Amino acid sequence: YIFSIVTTYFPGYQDFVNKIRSTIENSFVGWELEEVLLLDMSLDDGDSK
Amino acid sequence: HFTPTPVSYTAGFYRIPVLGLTTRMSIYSDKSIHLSFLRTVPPYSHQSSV
Repeated sequence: YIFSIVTTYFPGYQDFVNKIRSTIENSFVGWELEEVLLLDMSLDDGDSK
Repeated sequence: HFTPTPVSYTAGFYRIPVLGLTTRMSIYSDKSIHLSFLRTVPPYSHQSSV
């Protein structure tokens, strides 16, 4: 019941996260989501951040 | 509206940049469906700030 999602930019990530959020929004199960990450490796020398 | 999409697909197969000059349709405004494409003029839909 504890999870977090990490994703890069790809054709369909937004609908994926929207579906996840909408499905967990109204449910009889206790879903505990701890933030969402939208990291990208496109930037050069950005591995530190 | 047609030919720039074949041109962009053929170029982006090899992942090389493309500079666009005389098109401003919003289909190429996306940064994901089309890998590489550039604009020198604002897109046709951008005239909303005026």
